[PDB]
Amino acid sequence: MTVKKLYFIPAGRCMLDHSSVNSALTPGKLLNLPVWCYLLETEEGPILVDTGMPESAVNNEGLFNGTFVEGQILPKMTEEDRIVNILKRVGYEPDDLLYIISSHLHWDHAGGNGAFTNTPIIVQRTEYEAALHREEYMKECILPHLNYKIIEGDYEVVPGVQLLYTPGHSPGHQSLFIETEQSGSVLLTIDASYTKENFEDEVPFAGFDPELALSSIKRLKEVVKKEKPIIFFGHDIEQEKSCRVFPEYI
Ligand SMILES: [Zn+2]
Ligand SMILES: [Zn+2]
Repeated sequence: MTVKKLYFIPAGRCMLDHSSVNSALTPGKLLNLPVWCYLLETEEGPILVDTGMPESAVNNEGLFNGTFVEGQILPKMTEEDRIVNILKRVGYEPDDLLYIISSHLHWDHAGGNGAFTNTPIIVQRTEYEAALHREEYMKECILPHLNYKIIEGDYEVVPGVQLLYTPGHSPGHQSLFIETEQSGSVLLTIDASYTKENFEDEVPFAGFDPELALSSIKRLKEVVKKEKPIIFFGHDIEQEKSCRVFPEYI
């Protein structure tokens, strides 16, 4: 009826311009932001939420040189941050997992998806379809022959694990509402808000459709008023300071 453990697992980092967390801002200063994956230990088995950055980012800050985001995005990833290595340390191999949940298919959330060729990968149909053609999607993030479990809208993965459709930051972005044994209700916004102020204060941030992102935030706020969860944001360096991370769980 509840998830036994929820682990916050650091998966490397990334430098972005600060206008990414506040659209109104003028570019110049850099921000070293956390990249996260999460692992859920459940009665039915372990579930991994997101898979970190692509192998091409390892020891390669200059990954995006040449492209349309040169200098605006610098991955900070070492060999330890490869998702397979992360799992090996938590104590699993890819084929051990019950499901992978892709919040969305941006490079910092699905770069490791290719490592999982048997596990069903739960992703929104609108995200998948967008990844097939929009330019912000890397080939590592859409590989054609993985075992996708394509869903549309809200969805219960296993008891205590609910996906909430929250498009806007990307066309098919989804957040998680989790009931854990130790903490009760937890809302993982993922990138439906990078920071606490994108959420509470509705400050605009990096995204595909800000009108949609705002209505997804208002939808999450209705949920919060009802369930009163503890809430964790997608890329928030102030909140990161106090987050209990692996090997602690919540
Ligand atoms: Zn994203
Ligand atoms: Zn992200």
